[PDB]
This record gives sequence, structure tokens and C-alpha cells, in this order.
Amino acid sequence: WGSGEVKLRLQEFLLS
Amino acid sequence: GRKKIQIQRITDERNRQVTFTKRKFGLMKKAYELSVLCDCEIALIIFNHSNKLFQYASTDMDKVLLKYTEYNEPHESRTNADIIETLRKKG
Amino acid sequence: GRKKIQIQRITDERNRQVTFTKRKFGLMKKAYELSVLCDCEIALIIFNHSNKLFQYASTDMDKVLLKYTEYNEPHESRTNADIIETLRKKGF
DNA sequence: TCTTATAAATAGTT
DNA sequence: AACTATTTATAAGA
Repeated sequence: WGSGEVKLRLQEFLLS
Repeated sequence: GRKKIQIQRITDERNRQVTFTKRKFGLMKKAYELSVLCDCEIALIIFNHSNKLFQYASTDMDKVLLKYTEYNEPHESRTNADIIETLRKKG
Repeated sequence: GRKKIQIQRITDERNRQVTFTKRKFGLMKKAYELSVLCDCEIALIIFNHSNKLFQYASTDMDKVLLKYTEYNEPHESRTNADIIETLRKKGF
């Protein structure tokens, strides 16, 4: 939610 | 409840918060029961009217989100409109 | 229900599938009501015991997940253990 | 799938 | 915060 590597993985999936 | 209510936005700020707290817990309790009865993993994300975040996960939110991203097959996917449609049909 | 059940894993494959289907819908119905009554945006992700995916979102799953990732503040965060704790504390 | 007897959640009042 | 009468959900049956 705030920060992280999970935050990163989720964001990318959503954006591609 | 003492009365049937219409499913429509509650405008009374106070009634809204009371309903929100009780029904949020009710939703999480039913999630808990489903996860145990049927051996499954559940995550729930809620943004209230003020855009504050509440979350529930039967075990670990990270793992469910990670698994979610890995899924590519088609799957059941519903919205409020599907649910409303179902309730039309149930009568 | 016609008889009271205890909250524990259902062993009969068939009963499990039947109960899953009915309770999943019941969960989504309650999410629908909360989101309308209280003006909430809600997403629900369920993996069954075989790891098949079922999802619900009041309006749009993408938007809620995107908002989740953006969120910076600490917030209420519960697991099964929190729920069980609440039930040990409640009398009703 | 439905239905219906019963259990569980909740509205309204306190 | 509590209680309780009622609405709603659902377990076992059709």
C-alpha cells in the first residue's frame, strides 16, 4: 500500500 | 432489523458511520466463515466515503495480491450491477 | 439454516462446493449493500481450495487496486485472528 | 434448483 | 454502547 516490492508488482500488472 | 430498509445512500452522517462499522464487521465475519468452511483465501479492500482504507485478508494480503497478479485465465468477475440483476431475478 | 453448523472445514467434496457457491454470493450481496448504504468502494478477491479465482468490485476492480497501491497512511488491517479475537470479546 | 425450517445479522430504540 | 424484534441468510430437503 505505502511502499514495497509487492506495491511495485501490483502496480505494473495493473498498468500493463 | 426492526424494519426493512431500502438499499440507498444513507445521508445522516451518524447513521452512516454506525451502519458502516457494524456491516463492515459483518462482512469480515462472513469472509472468516467462508475461508474456514470451504478452505479458501479471501481479501477485502474497502474505501469509505472519506477515502480511508480498511482491509481484511484471511491470512496474508501480500500473498493474495501476488497470486492475483499471476492469474491470467478468465474467471468469475462481478459488480454491483450483476448483483442487482441477480436480485431482480430472485424476485 | 435447517441445522446449526460449527465453523470448521467441510470434508464432503460436494457439500463444500455447494456451500462455497451460496456463501460466496451471500458475501458479494453484503458487499453490495455496504457500498450503496455507506458510499464505499469495495473489492473482494477469493481463491477457492483449488486456487481458482473469483472476484467482485462494487464498480471497478482496477481503480480500487490502484488506490490501494497509492495509499500512504496506516489504516485498519484485519486477519482471521483479529476476527476471532473480536468474537471472544463480544457477548452476542 | 428450489424451498422452507431455522440460525444469524441488523434496524431502531434506549 | 445494549437489547430485541424482525429481516435476512442459509443447511438440509425437494
